[PDB]
Amino acid sequence: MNVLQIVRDHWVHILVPVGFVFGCYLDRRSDEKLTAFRNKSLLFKRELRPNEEVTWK
Amino acid sequence: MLKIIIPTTMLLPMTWMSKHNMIWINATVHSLLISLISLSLLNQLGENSLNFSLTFFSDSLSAPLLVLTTWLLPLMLMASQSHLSKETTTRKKLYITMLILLQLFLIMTFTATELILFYILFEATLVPTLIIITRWGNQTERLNAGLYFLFYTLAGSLPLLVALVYIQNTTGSLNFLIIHYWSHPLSNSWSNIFMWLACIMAFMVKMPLYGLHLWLPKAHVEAPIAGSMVLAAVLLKLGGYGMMRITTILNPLTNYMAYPFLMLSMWGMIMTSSICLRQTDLKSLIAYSSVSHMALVIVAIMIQTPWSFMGATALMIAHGLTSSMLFCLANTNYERVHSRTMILARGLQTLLPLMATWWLMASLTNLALPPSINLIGELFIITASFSWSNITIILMGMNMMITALYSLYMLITTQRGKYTHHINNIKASFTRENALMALHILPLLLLTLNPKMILGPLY
Amino acid sequence: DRRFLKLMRFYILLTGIPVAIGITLVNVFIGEAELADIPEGYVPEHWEYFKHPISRWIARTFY
Amino acid sequence: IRWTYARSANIYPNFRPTPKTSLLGALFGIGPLFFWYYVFKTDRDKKEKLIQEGKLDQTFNISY
Amino acid sequence: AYLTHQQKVLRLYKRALRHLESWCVHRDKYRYFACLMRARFDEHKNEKDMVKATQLLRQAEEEFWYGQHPQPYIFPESPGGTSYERYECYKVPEWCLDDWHPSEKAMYPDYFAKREQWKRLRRESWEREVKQLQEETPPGGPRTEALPPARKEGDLPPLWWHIVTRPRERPM
Amino acid sequence: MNPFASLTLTTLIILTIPIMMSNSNIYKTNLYPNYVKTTVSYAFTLSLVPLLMFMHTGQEMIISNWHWMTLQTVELSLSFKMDYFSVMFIPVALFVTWSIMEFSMWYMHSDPFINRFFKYLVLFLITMMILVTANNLFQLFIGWEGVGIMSFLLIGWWHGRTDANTAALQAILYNRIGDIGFVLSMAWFLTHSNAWDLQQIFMLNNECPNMPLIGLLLAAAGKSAQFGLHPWLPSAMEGPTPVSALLHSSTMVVAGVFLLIRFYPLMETNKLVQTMTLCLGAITTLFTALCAITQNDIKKIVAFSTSSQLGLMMVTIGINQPHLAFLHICMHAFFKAMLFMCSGSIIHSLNDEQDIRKMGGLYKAMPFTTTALIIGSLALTGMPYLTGFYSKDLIIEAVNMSYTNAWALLMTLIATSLTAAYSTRIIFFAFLGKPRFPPLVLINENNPLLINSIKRLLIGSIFAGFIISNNIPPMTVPNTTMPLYMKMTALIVTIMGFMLALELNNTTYYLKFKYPSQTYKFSNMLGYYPSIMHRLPTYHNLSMSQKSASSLLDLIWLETILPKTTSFIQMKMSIMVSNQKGLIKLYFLSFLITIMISMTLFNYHE
Amino acid sequence: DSWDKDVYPEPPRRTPAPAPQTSLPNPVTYLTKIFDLLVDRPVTLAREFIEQQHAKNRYYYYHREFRRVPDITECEEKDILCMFEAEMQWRRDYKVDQEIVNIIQERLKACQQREGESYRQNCAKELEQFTQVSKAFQDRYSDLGAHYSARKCLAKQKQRMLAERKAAKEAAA
Amino acid sequence: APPLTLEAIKDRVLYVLKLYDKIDPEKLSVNSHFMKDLGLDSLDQVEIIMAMEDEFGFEIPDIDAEKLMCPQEIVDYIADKKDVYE
Amino acid sequence: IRLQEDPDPEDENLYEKNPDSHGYDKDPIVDLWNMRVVFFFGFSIVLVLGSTFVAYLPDYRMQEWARREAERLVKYREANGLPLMESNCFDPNKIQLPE
Ligand SMILES: CCCCCCCCCCCCCCCCCC(=O)O[C@@H](COC(=O)CCCCCCCCCCCCCCC)COP(=O)(O)OC[C@H](O)CO
Repeated sequence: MNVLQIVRDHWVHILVPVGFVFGCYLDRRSDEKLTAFRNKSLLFKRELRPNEEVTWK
Repeated sequence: MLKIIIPTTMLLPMTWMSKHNMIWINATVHSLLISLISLSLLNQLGENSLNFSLTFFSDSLSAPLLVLTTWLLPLMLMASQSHLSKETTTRKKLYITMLILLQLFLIMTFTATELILFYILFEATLVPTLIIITRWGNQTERLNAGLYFLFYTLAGSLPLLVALVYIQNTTGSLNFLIIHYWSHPLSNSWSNIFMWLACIMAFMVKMPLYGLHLWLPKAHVEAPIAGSMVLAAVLLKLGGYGMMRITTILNPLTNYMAYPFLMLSMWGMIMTSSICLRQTDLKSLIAYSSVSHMALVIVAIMIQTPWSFMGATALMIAHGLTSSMLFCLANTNYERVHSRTMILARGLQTLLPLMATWWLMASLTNLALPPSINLIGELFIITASFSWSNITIILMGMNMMITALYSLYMLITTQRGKYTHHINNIKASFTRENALMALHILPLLLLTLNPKMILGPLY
Repeated sequence: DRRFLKLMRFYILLTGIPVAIGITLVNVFIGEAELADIPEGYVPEHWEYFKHPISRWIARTFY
Repeated sequence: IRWTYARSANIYPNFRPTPKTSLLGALFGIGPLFFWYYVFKTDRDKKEKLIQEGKLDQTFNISY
Repeated sequence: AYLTHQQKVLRLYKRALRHLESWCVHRDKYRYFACLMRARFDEHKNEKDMVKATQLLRQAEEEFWYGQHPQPYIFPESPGGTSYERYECYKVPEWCLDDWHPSEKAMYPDYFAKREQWKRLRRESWEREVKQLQEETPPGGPRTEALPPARKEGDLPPLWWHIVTRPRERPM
Repeated sequence: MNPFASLTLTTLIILTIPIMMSNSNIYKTNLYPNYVKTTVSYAFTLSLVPLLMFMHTGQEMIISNWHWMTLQTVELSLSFKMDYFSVMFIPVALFVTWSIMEFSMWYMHSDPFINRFFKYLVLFLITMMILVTANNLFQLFIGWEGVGIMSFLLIGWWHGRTDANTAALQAILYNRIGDIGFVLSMAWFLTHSNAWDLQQIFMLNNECPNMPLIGLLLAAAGKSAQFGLHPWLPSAMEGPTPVSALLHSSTMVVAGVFLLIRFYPLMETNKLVQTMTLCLGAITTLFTALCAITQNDIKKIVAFSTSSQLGLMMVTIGINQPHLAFLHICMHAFFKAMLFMCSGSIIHSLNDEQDIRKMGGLYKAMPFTTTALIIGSLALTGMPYLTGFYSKDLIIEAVNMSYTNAWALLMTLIATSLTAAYSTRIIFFAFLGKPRFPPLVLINENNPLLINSIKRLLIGSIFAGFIISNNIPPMTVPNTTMPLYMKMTALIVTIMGFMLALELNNTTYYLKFKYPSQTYKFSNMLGYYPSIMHRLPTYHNLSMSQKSASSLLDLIWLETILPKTTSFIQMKMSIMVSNQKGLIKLYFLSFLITIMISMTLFNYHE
Repeated sequence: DSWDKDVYPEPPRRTPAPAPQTSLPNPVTYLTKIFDLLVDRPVTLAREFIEQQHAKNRYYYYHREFRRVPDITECEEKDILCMFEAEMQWRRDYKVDQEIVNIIQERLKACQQREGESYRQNCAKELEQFTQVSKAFQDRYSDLGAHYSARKCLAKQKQRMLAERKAAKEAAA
Repeated sequence: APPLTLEAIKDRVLYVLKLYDKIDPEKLSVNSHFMKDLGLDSLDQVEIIMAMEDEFGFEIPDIDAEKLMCPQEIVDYIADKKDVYE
Repeated sequence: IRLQEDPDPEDENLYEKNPDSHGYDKDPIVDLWNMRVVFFFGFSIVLVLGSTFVAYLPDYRMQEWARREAERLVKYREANGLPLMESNCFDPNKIQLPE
C-alpha cells in the first residue's frame, strides 16, 4: 500500500543484494586480468574443443 | 571475495540510511544474508588454496573462521539491542557502524594474500573495538581496560611490522603463497632468534599465553556484551590465523625456541584454569576460561604437527561459539540483576527453566564432552603433544579435570541451589535471549556431524 | 517458555520438511549416479564428476 | 560489594614488595616454569637420542 | 542471646539421648539407659556452687565428645538428614506469580482474585507496620531481633508478609 | 542377511525414539512414564533374538557404518561390535532397567517433574548401550563421558539440596581423574598402534602396553569406584532411590570393569598391570566392606556392597579370567538391582526413612519385600545352585587356583566372609526383630507396579545363572581337581560370616551397655578417607588458587612486572622531562652544553 | 558386489550345515523365517521400486584422471611456475598414499574380526604387509612437519641415501 | 499420606501426654502450662518433645523447643511447621 | 546538592505494557516482525537451508577421488610382484647424490 510510502520506509533492502550483484561482477571481470596462462599449465592442457574458443571464464 | 566485502560495506549506508526503529530489523536480516553467502565459501579444493584475486585468497583455514565471523555479526546486534534500547538513534546507528566496520576488517584480514596486507587490518581491528569498550561500556574500569587492551597488542605488533618489512627487503615479496613455496631454512643465529621473537610475540599477545594475558580480565569484563563476544570469539583466534600462517619461514628455529613459551603455556593452563575455582565475577570466570583453552592452542601450534594444527583450528572455532554463548549467558542475568557477582543470583534453574537448559549445554560444551567439537579439538592436541613428549598428558590431562571443576561450579552456583529471596525483578526470558542462544548451540552440534569443514587446511 | 519452543519447532520445520521431502524425492526421482569410464573424445563437464545429483547441481550453480 | 572489591581491586593498591611476597612470587613463578623446562627437556633429549641412534621403536607410528 | 546454665544442660540432655539412641537402639535398651542417665542427672539438681555446676559440665561434654556416635541418628527432615532441602527445589516464591501471562492467569481466576485481596492488604498494612516499629524501636537500634505484635486493633503484625505468605514446605 | 545384523542395531535405534518425542512435545505429558517403560520393555524383547543366534550359531559381527571423518590413515567411523560381552549385556541391562522403570512410576508417583526424570533415564540408558557396544575407542569414549555427565544430573536431581550438588560434583570429579587414564590410553594407541578400532589394537600385538594399560587401569578405577578413587559411590546417595537402583547397582559403576573386559586379549600379555589389578581389586573389597558393616543406613550398606563386588570383579580379571568377570557382571545385576529395589520399597513405605536403626518387625508386615531381600542377600553370599553361587563361588575357586599374589588371595577370602556380615546387618536391623519406626504405620506394598517390578527381578535372580551358564559356549578352561578344603572354602567362609555376625548382632540385644570402639570409630567413619582426603587436598589446592595463584601471580606480580614497571618508568622520568623552570638562562646554558659537546668528544667533528 | 573383490579380498566363507539332534525345533530358525517375510520382503519390494525407478532414467559420472606432470625432482629452483605443478602433484600423491594405508588398515581389521580368536595365526601375512607399508611410509612423508611440501620430501629422502650410501660404503669398507 | 489435620494432631498429642505415667489421664487439659498447673521438671519437659519428635517423625529445634510448653501450643507449633491449616 | 542529575532510571519491563512482547523493541508490531525476521532468516534460510547446503558440497579435498586411484594402484602393484608402496617417493634415478 502506498508504493511511495513503503519506498520511503523500505527501500534500503536493495542495497545489499545489488552489492552482491555488484560483487559477482568483479569476480567475473577481475578474472580476465588474471587470465595470463589460462590453458597453459601442463596438467590441465586440453585440446581446443570444436565450438569452444577458451577454457574457464 | 570482492563478493562478500561489498555487501558488508554496502551494509554501512544501509544502517545509516534507514528508518528510526527499523535499524535493528534491517541490519539483522541482511547480516544473516551475508552469512548465507559465506557458507558457500567453505568448500575448498584438495591442496591448492581457493584463490579469488591477487589481493584476496582463502584456504581451508580462513574459510572455517570466515563463516564464523559473518555468522557472528547478527548475534551482537541481537545481544546488544536490549541495554541500548534507551539510546539516541545517532549513537544507535553509530554502534551498528562500529560492529560492521569491525566485521569488515576481519573479513579482509583472514583472506589477505599478503602478510603486510594481513598486518594492516590485523591491527586495524583495534580502533573499532576500543570505541566499543570505551564508549558504550558500562563500568568505571573500562577506561583502564581500553589502555591495557590497546597497548598490549600494539606494543607486540610493532616488532611484527619491523620484522615483516625486513623480510620484504630480504626475500622479495611476502604473500602467503611464495613464502611457502620459497621457504628457506632460517639459519640458527642470534639475529634470527630475535627475528623469530618479533615474528611470534605479536601474535602470541593476541591469543594470550600466561603472563601476557592481563588484558583479558580487564577488556572482556568491562566491555559491553556485543564487544565481549568479539574480543573472545574472533580476535583471540586472530592470533591463531597469523600463527599458522607466519610459521612457514621459522622452522629450523621453532623446535629450539618453542621451549620457553611451551612451558609458560603448559604451566599457564593449569595456572589459569586454577584461577577460575576462586573467582567472584561470572564474566571473569568465562574470560579466564578463555585463557586456558587458548593457551592449549598456543601449544597446539608450536609443536608444529599435522595433528597439532588439525585440532588447533577445531578448538579455536569451537571455543569461539562456546565462550561467546557463555558471555551472552552472563549478560542475560546481569541485565536482570544489575551485578556480576556469581553468588548473588543463586538458584536460577527454578525460576528460568529454559535458561537452565541453555546454560547446561553451555557448560557441557566447555567440558569438551565427545563428540562436541571442543572434545575433538582438545583430544586431537593431546595425542599430537603426547607423541611430542609423554609427560604432556600429566599437565594437559589434569587441565581437563580442572576444566570440569569450575565449569560445573558456575552452573551449580548460579542455576542450581536454592533461589535468592530478596531478588524479585526476575522476569520470564524474552524470546530474543532464547533465540540468540539457540543460534549459538545448534550450529555447534550441527558441525559435529561433519568435522571435515572444521579440521582446517591440513585435512 | 512453551511459546518460544513452539515457535522454533513449528518454524524450523517450515523449511525442514520441504527440504527433507526434497532430498528424498531427488533420491527417488532421478536417483544417484554410477561409475563410468571416460568416453572417447568427450570432455567431462566440471559438475559431472560428482555422485549425488544435488551435489552435481550445487557444482552447476555457484561453485 | 566490599568483598568483591577487596578480592579484585584493593589487592594491588595495598600491595607492598616485601621479601615475603617477593620470594613467594619467584617460588610460585619462575620456579615451576623452569622445573617443567628441566623435566621436559631431559626426556626430550633422552627421546631424540634413541630416535637418532635407532634405539626407539615406532615402526607402526605414522600419524604423528 | 547467650545460653544460660539450664539451656546448656537441657541441650546437652536432648542431644546426648538422641546420640544414645543411635548407640543403644533396641528401644528396650533406650528406656533403660535413659532412666540410668536421668537418675544420675537427678542427683545433682541444686548444687548452688555454680562453679562446680560448670565443672560438672566440663567432663559432661568431654564424655559426649568422646562417646558420641560417629553417625548420630536424625529424623530425615533435619540439617544433615537424608530428606534435607529435598522439596526446596520446588518452593517457587509467590512474587513470581506476578509475571504470569494473562492467558495463563486466566486459568485460575478466583485464586488470582484472592491474590489481589492479599496484595491490597499488604499495601495498606505496610504503612501501619513501619509506623509501629519506629514508634516502638528502643534507642540505639533494635536490641533484640524479635518483632512486636499488633498492639493496636484491626492491624496486621509488623513485617507479616514473607512469614505468612511463605511457600508451603510441601509444594510438590 | 541374518537378523543379527539389522536387529542388533534396531534394539539400539528404538531406544532413542522416546527422547525425540519429548522435543516434539507430542510426547504424552500425561503418561510419558508408561511410554518409556513399554518402549524399553519392547527393546528387551527385540534384544532377546540376537542372543539366540549367539547360542545357536555362535556368530560375532562388527558393524561399520556412516564415516564420520577420514584422518590420514585413521578412518574414524561409527562402529558397533557385537561381541559375546555386548550381545549378552544388552538384554540384562534392558531387563533390569525395565523393572526399574516399573518401580519408578511407583516410587515417583508424586514428583512433578517425573517426565523429565524418565527423559534422563533413557538418555542414560542409550548412553551405556553404545558404551557397551563400541568398536573404536573414541566411540567408547562417547559413552564414557556421556554416562558420567548424565549421572551428574541424575544425582543432582534434587538440585535444591546443597549436598546433592556436592555429591554430584564428587562424581564428576573422580570420574575426570579416572578419565585421565582413558585419554592417556587414547593417545598411546593412536600414536603407536595408529588406530582406535579394537581390531587394530589387538592386531598390532601391543604386548608392551605398560603405560597404556596403566592408563586403562586408571580409567577403570575411577568409574568402578575402587580404593583411592571410590568414596563418590558411597556418597552417591543424594540422588533418588531409583537412580542408585539403576546407575549405581550394575549399570553405571560397572562400566569401568567392562572396559578392561573389552581389552582382555592384550591385558594378559603384560604381568605388572594385571598384578596391579589384584592389588586394587583386593583392597577395594575390604575397605568398602570394612566401612560397610558399620553403616546405619540401608542405602549406604547396599551401595558399599556393590563397590566390594566390583572390587572382587577386578580380582577375577587379574587371574586372566575375563569371561568369568562378565559372568559376575550379569549375575551382580540381578542381585543388587533387587537389593536397591527392596530398599526403595521399604524406604518409601516407611515415610522415606533410611536409617537402618528404625526398621524391624517388617517380616510379617512386609512378606514380599522380605522374601526378595532374603533372595538377594542369599544370592550375594553364594547359596549353592542359586544365581549367586554360579559366579562368585566359581570365582573364588579360580582365585585360589592360580599364581595369586599371596595377600590378594587372603584379602578376597576375608572380604567374602565379610560379605555376609553386612547382609546379616541388613536383615537383622530390618524385618527381623521388634519395630522401631514412628507410631503412624503406613506400610504398603500392594501397589501392582511395585509388586510386579520386584517379582520380575525376583524370577530372574533364581534362574539367571542357570540359563546363562548352561547356554554360554565354554570360553574358559575350568579347574576340576581341588583339595576339598579350599574348594569348599567359599561356602564355609560365609558360614562363619553368618555365624559371628548374628552373634555380635544379638549382642546388642543384651541389656548391658555397648562401649565405643576405636576400630568401630575408624570403620563407621568410612575409614577416615572423606574426612581427610576430601577436605585436606581440596583446601590446599583451592587456597593456593586464590592466595597465590589468582592473587600473588596474576595481579600482584604479572601486572607489576611488565605493565606497572613500564608505567612507573615513564611516570618517573616524565616528571623530570616536563618540570623546566622557564629560565632562558638555564635553557641557553643547556644549548651551550649541547653545542659544546656535539662539536667535541663524541667525535662529530670527524 | 559393486566394489572390486580383488582390492578387498574376502577369503571364502565356510558355513556349517544345521543338523540338530534334539527333536524340539530351533527358535532361531523359526524366528528368522518370521523375520524373513515381515521386514526383508517389504524391504526387497521397496528397493525394487527404487532400482527400477533409478534405471528408468540413468545419468552417469566419471572419475577425474589428472595427467602426471614433472615433479619437484626435475623442476628447477625458483621456478614456482613449475614448482606449483610439481607441488600439487606431490600433495595429490600424498592423499593417494594416505588412502593406500587406509586400504591396508581396513584389510588388517577385516581379517582380525573374521578369524575371531584365531586372528593371530590365520592372518599374519596381513600384519607383515601393513608393517612394510608403515615402514616405507616412515621412510616417506612421516615427520615432514606441519607445513609439509614436496621440497621437504626431497630433503628428508635425500638425507636418507646420504646415510644409506654412508652405510653402504662402510659395509663395503 | 493422609493430611495430618489439626484434630488428628491434637488427638495424637494428648494421647501421648496422657501416656506419660507422670501425667495422669484424668487431669489432661489442652491449655495447661507443664509446671505451674501440672508440676514437673524442665529436665522432664525436654524429654516430652523428644517423645513428640519421634511421634511425628521430625526434629523440633531446641531454640523453639524451650518456648514450647503448652499442649495446645504443642499442637499449634507442629501445625505451622507441617503447614496444617484445615 | 552536588549537582542536578536524574536518579537511577527504573528498569522497564517490556512485558508490563504488552505481555505478548518478544523482547526485541518497545513497539508491538515491530516486535512481532523482529521475531519473524530473526527466526525466519536465522534458522530456515541459514541454519536449516545452509546445513543442507554445507552437507551437500561436492567432493571435499577429492576424498573419494583419492580412494578411487588406490584400488587400481593396489591391483597394479601386488599382481606383478612389486612392493605395493615404494619406500622413496622421489625416484632415486632422477636425483643425484653428491660426493
Ligand atoms: C615491549 C618490548 C618488546 C616485546 C617483545 C617483542 C619481541 C622481542 C624481540 C623484538 C625484536 C625487535 C626487532 C626485530 C625486527 C626484525 C629483526 C629481524 O628480522 O632480524 C634481524 C635481527 O637483527 C637485530 O639486531 C634485530 C633487533 C634485535 C634486538 C635489538 C633491538 C630490540 C630490543 C630493544 C627494542 C624493543 C624493546 C622496547 C624498548 C623500549 C636480522 O638482521 P641482522 O641483524 O642479521 O642484519 C643483517 C646484518 O647482520 C647486520 O645487522
